Amino acid sequence: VDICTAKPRDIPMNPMCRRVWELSKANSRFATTFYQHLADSKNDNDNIFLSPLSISTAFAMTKLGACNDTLQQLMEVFKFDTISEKTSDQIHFFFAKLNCRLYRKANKSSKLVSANRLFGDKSLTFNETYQDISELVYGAKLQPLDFKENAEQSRAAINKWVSNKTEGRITDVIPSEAINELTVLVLVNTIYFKGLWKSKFSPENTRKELFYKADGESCSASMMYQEGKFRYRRVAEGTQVLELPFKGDDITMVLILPKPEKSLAKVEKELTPEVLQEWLDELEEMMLVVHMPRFRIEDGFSLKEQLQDMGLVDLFSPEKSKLPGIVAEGRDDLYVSDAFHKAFLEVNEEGSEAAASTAVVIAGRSLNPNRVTFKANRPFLVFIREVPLNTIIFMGRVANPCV
Ligand SMILES: *[C@@H]1O[C@H](CO)[C@@H](O[C@@H]2O[C@H](CO)[C@@H](O[C@@H]3O[C@H](CO)[C@@H](O)[C@H](O)[C@@H]3O)[C@H](O)[C@H]2NC(C)=O)[C@H](O)[C@H]1NC(C)=O
Ligand SMILES: *[C@@H]1O[C@H](CO)[C@@H](O[C@@H]2O[C@H](CO)[C@@H](O)[C@H](O)[C@H]2NC(C)=O)[C@H](O)[C@H]1NC(C)=O
Ligand SMILES: *[C@@H]1O[C@H](CO)[C@@H](O[C@@H]2O[C@H](CO)[C@@H](O)[C@H](O)[C@H]2NC(C)=O)[C@H](O)[C@H]1NC(C)=O
Repeated sequence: VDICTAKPRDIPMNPMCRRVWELSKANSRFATTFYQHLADSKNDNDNIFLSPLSISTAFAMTKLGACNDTLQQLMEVFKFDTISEKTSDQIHFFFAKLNCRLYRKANKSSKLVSANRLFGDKSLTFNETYQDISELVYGAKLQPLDFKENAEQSRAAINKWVSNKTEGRITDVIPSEAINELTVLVLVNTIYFKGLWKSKFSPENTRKELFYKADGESCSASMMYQEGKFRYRRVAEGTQVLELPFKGDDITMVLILPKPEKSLAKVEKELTPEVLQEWLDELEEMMLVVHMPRFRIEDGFSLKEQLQDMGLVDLFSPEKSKLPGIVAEGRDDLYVSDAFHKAFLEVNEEGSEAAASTAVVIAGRSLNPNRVTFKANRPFLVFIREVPLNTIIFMGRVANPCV
């Protein structure tokens, strides 16, 4: 039974505890709710970059061994309870279907790698059903590590493993000394994405240009430039929405650039899944001039603080946590010590994480003289989505791309 074959009865009942999917909707509700809270707590001159899909996946995996209020809190916070027909055992089934299509091994131009792992001290034993379904559905190993007597060796091992999965772009998922002898359970998760643009820019048309920060000042950015046929629409209150697809067309990049006058903080607060979905429905292929800067964002997270604040308390509490999928001789306080996530995105003329020099020659072209222009020389929102599945893979904000 592999992940694409798995049927509903292959994801078992629990211990005692085009078409648009229901799971994808739920994940997008988490994504905009989590993003808004994170952005509201951050200064407007800082870049944000995260993978909500990664976070959702990691915590769905973790709720296999959760129960009672711990499971209830999990289900609520990640908006899994919003999926109409109750059954919380059908979410693992939905993720099997989503993970099978997300992480294929087709020649699909883009590469999408999943790193999803729960690390427990060697004294803990993971239930056999928990291990089995985590492996099948999430491709996740419940990994024993010597935390008690080799804390730092484990941390280096954890960081080394995520490093191998991100091709050396993410080297420190766990920040220094965040793991010790008292660490019991650590959840680590990342998603790594490489892809070439469908319509690449040429480095010879890139040139230093001013970027206007939220503080009022300016800096020098490497502004890329090309002209071509892209899905676009100027929407409510002068906001420019632009989709730049990757080779294959299944993974695209959506940019949300507000007019000069309107603030990006105001757009971040208005952000909803249904406002975003109406914007995509208005987009139309159009011949336009594209100006967008080369940017590189590496944002690392320690999730407990914020997730607790949103209502995920029990899971991180020694008294309150209810995790019957994990067991330890003589211990009744098995809790998650922290959840670590780190995401990376480098965007150039070739695409996402491809650094090549593709010159471009366009012979005999003469475009409309009044064609629309898109110049991203002021903060904008970035969405990396999977079109067929209607899934927000990554999401972020480019508030300062300057060197
Ligand atoms: C980085 O992660 C990749 C996973 O894609 C690791 O590659 C895997 O490495 C193992 C060895 O550690 C390979 O297994 C080989 O199996 C044959 C079959 O018996 C055996 O004769 C070899 O001696 C070895 O055990 C495996 O093929 C390889 N690929 C996969 C898909 O698993 C890579 O090793 C990781 N980096 C480090 C430094 O570990
Ligand atoms: C995994 O969880 C199941 C419960 O869902 C545990 O099964 C219990 O096993 C003991 C004897 O093997 C029985 O007394 C209980 O009746 C079982 N419960 C059920 C509901 O079947 C299983 O032991 C757990 N795994 C570990 C490692 O303990
Ligand atoms: C966790 O929730 C389960 C319900 O799924 C509770 O189990 C109930 O326990 C009582 C007595 O122990 C039984 O009469 C019920 O039949 C059980 N289950 C159901 C389906 O109602 C459990 O008490 C809750 N609390 C803890 C700490 O485990």
